[PDB]
Amino acid sequence: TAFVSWGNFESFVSSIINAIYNSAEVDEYEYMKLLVDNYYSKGLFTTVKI
Amino acid sequence: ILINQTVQNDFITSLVDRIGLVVIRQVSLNNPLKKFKKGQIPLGRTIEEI
Amino acid sequence: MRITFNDVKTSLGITESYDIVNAIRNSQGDNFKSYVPLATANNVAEVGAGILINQTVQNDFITSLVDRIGLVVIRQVSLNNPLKKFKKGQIPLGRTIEEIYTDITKEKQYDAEEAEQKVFEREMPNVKTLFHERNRQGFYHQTIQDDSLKTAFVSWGNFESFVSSIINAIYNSAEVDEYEYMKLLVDNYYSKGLFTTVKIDEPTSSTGALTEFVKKMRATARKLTLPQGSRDWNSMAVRTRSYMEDLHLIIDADLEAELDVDVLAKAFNMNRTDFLGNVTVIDGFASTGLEAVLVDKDWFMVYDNLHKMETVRNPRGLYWNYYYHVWQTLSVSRFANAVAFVSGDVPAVTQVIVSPNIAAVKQGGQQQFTAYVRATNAKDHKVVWSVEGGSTGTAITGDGLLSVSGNEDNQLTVKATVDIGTEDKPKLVVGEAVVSIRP
Amino acid sequence: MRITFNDVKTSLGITESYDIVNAIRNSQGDNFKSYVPLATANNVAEVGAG
Amino acid sequence: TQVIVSPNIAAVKQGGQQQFTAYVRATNAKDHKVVWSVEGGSTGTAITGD
Repeated sequence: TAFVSWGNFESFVSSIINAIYNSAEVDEYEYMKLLVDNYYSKGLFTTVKI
Repeated sequence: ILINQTVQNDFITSLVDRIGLVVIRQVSLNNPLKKFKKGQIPLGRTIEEI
Repeated sequence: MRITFNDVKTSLGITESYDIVNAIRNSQGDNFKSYVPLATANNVAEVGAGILINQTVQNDFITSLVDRIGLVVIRQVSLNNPLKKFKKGQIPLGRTIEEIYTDITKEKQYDAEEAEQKVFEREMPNVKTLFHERNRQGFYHQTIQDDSLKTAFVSWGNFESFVSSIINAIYNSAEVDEYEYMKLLVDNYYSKGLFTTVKIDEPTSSTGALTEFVKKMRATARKLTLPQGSRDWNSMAVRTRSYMEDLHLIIDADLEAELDVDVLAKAFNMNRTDFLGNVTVIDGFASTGLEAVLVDKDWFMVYDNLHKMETVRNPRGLYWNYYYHVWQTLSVSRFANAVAFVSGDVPAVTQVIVSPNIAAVKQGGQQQFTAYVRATNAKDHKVVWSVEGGSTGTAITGDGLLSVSGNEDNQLTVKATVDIGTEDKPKLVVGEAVVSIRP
Repeated sequence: MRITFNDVKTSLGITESYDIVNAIRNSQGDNFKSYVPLATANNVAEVGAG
Repeated sequence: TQVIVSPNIAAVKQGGQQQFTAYVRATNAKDHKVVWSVEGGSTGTAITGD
């Protein structure tokens, strides 16, 4: 009842579907960055002073 | 306008102004750190490096 | 786990009238003398109307064996509503329906002198809009255990018959409820006073009450089907015209039986005295005075949005759950003719219609309002005009001219009131309109 | 330019000889018994008039 | 003429509830009102006016 065109309806539901994959990619990137942050926090890097 | 309201036509008060154009915003997000992934592990939980 | 009932008598909810078992034995030359020769009449009268609750009965010969059930019959019915020809198509997308009508204007006298300085004056057309939205959403739920039902049967055919009856009950209920909703539409329309009421209970002069209702319906149909039209048959007080082939008359079974006995029988060439519109017979309306309703084909504005059926299975409880979802919008059009034939004591004035039902004026503008009183009698009733919501300086004259003060910002309501009751017992019929202020 | 209405009663000048909702709710064996099983009867009586 | 209760036979639990419908067979058009009662005898079991 919120739409008038079947094309718009399908586009909206497809966007809803793609939101899941977008969130998954964002979370994976954040996890991979957290890996480096944790490695630095535990002090296992070779530190070079600047 | 965050929340819209019904507006009557200026010439005729009985008629209400309609919605002309509807646009759907689409976005696709990836992660730069995708090339650093290895293969799959169907069975098991532990990886040993020697 | 044992569901059992005790101390249940044959006459559970029976209110006897004259105790025929005593009447037969006390009859001396009465109308019951024919039943005296009967011997087992007492046993027949004890259980001749059936037994609501069963109980095990031992046979007369040996008090150890148990009488058995020797016949099982299952009754099934198919029901469908007759008011399906009044339904429109489907609405796949959207919720609201807009209906726009343009009325006629008023004539002005030719005057070149006044024509000097108002060549570019604006005359707003008299248009009206009506909105209809979806209002019915529902579903029917039924569960089938189809494992505990096997202990109540001894054959593999009665089980399937019972299952089929259970399945068909959902569709029967759906049809019945659709019919009830479509009848409730008419009942609510009559309750709100939006019909045009015609009294058919009065005699012609002294004894011409045999065909008075026939004459009234024929005359009403003829005057609704007029080339020039009229504004006395719709709740919007708008000049409109109907057509004979588009007029549908829903009558009562009592009215049909009265007609085809007191008119169509003792009359030659009954094509000149039969009903005019397309006749549909129902059981009877819920209103006290309603007897028949004559409407236009476009009066009904009912649409359907959803009709679906979905099933689920619970394996832990071992049953099937059935859902039947029905979504519909049920509305009527106020721009179509609508006459209700009544026979009771209706009020003198039905309702008052204000022709401009919506207005938008500025702080220095003026508005003109017109009132139509749907009086059921020949008497004339005066109309009192009032305005509410104004701060100060906003007044409306007795003619219906509303003026707005130059310094205010509020939503005004204009009310036209007709008093039909006597002194110390007022009965007010009010028609109101909404006015907005544009700064 | 922009004219709006804040809130308008659903009746708006409708005078009822009797209240159908109340008649349906408070009834025993009358002609309104058939309307009791209906679920959206109140909504239909409120909106279906137009 | 008579009064008919739609569920003639019922089985309920100690914490359950039951709904009953009454149909009155009236030979005239006059309306009638019906009173509900229970003669189970247990304290705490009660039937409302509906």
